[PDB]
Amino acid sequence: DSVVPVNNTEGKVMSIEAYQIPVQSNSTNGSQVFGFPLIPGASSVLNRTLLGEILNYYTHWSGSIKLTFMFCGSAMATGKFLLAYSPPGAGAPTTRKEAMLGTHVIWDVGLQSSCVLCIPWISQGGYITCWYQTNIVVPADTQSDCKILCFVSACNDFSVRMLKDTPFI
Amino acid sequence: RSESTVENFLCRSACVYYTTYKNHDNFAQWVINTRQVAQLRRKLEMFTYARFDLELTFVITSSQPVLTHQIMYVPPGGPVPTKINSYSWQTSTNPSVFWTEGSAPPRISIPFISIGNAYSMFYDGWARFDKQGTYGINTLNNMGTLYMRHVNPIVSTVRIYFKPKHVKTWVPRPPRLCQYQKAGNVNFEPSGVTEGRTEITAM
Amino acid sequence: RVRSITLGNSTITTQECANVVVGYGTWPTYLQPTQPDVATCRFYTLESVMWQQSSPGWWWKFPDALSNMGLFGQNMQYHYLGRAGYTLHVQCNASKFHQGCLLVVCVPEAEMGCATIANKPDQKSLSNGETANVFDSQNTSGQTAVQANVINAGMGIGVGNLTIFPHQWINLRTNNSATIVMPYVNSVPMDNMFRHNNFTLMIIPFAPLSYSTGATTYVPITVTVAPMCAEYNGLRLA
Amino acid sequence: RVRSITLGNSTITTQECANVVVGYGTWPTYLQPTQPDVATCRFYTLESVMWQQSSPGWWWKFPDALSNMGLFGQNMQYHYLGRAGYTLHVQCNASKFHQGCLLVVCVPEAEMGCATIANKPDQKSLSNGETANVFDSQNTSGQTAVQANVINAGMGIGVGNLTIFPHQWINLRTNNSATIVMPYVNSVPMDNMFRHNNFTLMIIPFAPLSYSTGATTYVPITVTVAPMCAEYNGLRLA
Repeated sequence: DSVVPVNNTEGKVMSIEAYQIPVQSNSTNGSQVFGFPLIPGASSVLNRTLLGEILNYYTHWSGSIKLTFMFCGSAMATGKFLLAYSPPGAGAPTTRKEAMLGTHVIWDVGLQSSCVLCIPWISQGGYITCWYQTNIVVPADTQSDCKILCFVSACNDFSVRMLKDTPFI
Repeated sequence: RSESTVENFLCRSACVYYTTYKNHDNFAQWVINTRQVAQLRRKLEMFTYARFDLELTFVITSSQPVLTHQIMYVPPGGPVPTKINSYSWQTSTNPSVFWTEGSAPPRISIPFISIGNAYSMFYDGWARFDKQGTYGINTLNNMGTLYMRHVNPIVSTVRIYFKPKHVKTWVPRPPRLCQYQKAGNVNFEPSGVTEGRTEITAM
Repeated sequence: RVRSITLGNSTITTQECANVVVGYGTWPTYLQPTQPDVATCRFYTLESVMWQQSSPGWWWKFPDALSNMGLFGQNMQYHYLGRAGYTLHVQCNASKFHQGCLLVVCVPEAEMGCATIANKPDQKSLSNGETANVFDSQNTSGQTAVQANVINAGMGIGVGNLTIFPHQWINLRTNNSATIVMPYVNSVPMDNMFRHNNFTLMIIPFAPLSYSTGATTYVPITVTVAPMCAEYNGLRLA
Repeated sequence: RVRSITLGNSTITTQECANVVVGYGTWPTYLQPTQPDVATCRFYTLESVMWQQSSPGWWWKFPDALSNMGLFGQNMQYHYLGRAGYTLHVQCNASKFHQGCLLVVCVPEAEMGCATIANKPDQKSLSNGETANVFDSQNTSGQTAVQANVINAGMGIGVGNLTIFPHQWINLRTNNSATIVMPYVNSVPMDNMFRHNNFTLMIIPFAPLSYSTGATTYVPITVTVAPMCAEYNGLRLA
């Protein structure tokens, strides 16, 4: 597993902040927290991870991948997130309800500090989105927001076929 | 705990209908209904579903040689009188009793007759969803209607005594707090839960 | 300690120590050919509601609450006659610095009264589908409005007696959740799901929400619903 | 629940539920006569560092970090050739009202780049012995300075890929500690401990420290080191 630079927006790419998905405790209910195209060999989010780097040496590859989401708020913070997966070619949910009617998990951070997905298909696309089912409830007024870290690795027997020059020189 | 059983609580006679008619539109009628008497209604409404047979006893008196009266029962879906001489008074599928003054009062038994498996006391739905005025009407609760006439100037008075028998009930409910407003609905005036006191402490 | 429950393509998390209330002691079972459908047995999570110090309570009518919910909602339209049981999971997100207490109750045949005695309540006032209706703290006024004053649960009874129906209490001091299993209850074995609401879910605070200064001003309440043993009339030749 | 560990004349306390990471799955073992020394197998606790909302991270080079540490530090001078493994205990002191997350990683042969491309970094910028060096949030500028911008871990790699090396995460929400067992790793069985740093310990925040109002503004981080199976060249006639 390596840390995925999900928040790789302009101005964040040059900092450690690229890895830190912000969570606004008082955001609009049902809004999207984050999301991305699920492509390990092309997406800027995944193509520089340990998995992403290895696969850039091969012309063709396939297998499943594992995505781990870790919540880094205070011990006494609670609330729910909706982690949804959109199969290849299905586009991406536009609302929380649409995401809810597809394949997903409700992640209650008060019970589980992390949640793990294994995508049945990753090849040389699909989407991951996360929605604010609830706000984040805390016992006290804090100085800043909460962060989510995302990790990626190969999930099962992953295959590659033909070696090529890396595109990163 | 014998007086607490469902059968002892509900299997008791009540006067549910009082009416008069003359022997000179001169006929009486009553749609069988369990929401006409507040005490009967409040006990039955402590349940959501019920099955029972109905015993009906008729106390008939009259005032100004032998008077004969006809009491007709029209099952759900049967022909209905509109007139004292309507053909429906002679339908073979509408049972009737012929009784004369001086004998014991007429009595008949009507079995559970819904096509559902129970009568419902409450219905969170519509007879037809296209008509909002049908909210709360469950057509499966049609128990039939009674019609009363003299056989052939006097005034007759009829008291109908109703008694549920072999009563089975399901899904208990809170007793009503509010007074009843109408027989065709559950409408109420918002009401407090109890009588008040002057302070929360004892003495 | 923590249990992961997966139905179909949806997963939720509950605690292993959570209690389950099975209404009337009866588990849902399967029952003029009839066709079962297991393709709808997944969790449908409703939009959450926010519990404020002044909230009077919320309600949902069930066959209707799921009427827009994907395939379950579609079977209600393709078939004309059917039945189903439900598992209802109700959870609160609150800190140890929050206090309050809810009654979570499912009421069969919850026929509701109208604000105007002479009228009957309209269809939207009775149910807004997946959107919760709200109980009032005052008397309701309108011509087709549901009399929603919470004190009478909208039914003309005292609200403190709703405990006669399958229910669970949520005292934020000790628990933040409830699970209710509701069997199919009716006078007939199958019915038209668009002309009748088998039961209503009501969530009523009995102890107002409050909290320490600096704590979040509201508590989210989430309702997740999982149909069981759904059956519908067959649509084929004999 | 709580375990007391004594080595030599020093004692520390750890939790029984704490996890231990054994780098590369290998435990340290013993290996031209060579003399073992167990007199140095005690815990050496380094001065703690304070974690602020803006801290970029810290690092230590190990053979050097313990060079002034009593007898271990002396054996490095009396012997010219030797080897050792280490157990590293990293702990945080934080309340339940604090949040944040650290990566605690040990990196073999962590050769670091210079702020000036044409030059090589000086010895002090690479290591300040028992005193931690600090990563920068900005680009470093100097002629002999180590390029310490944390984003590249000072090595020219992305920092998110340091997880390839033996490591443990500390998420204050779930744990306040890490234990890493580092075997001796080199191209040769024994070396000169003053001309080579076998590994570097890096502590890098990935989720900034923050806290509720009124809580302590910083979190102390303590690093305790216990050498194992130390061996040095013999100093006697054959």
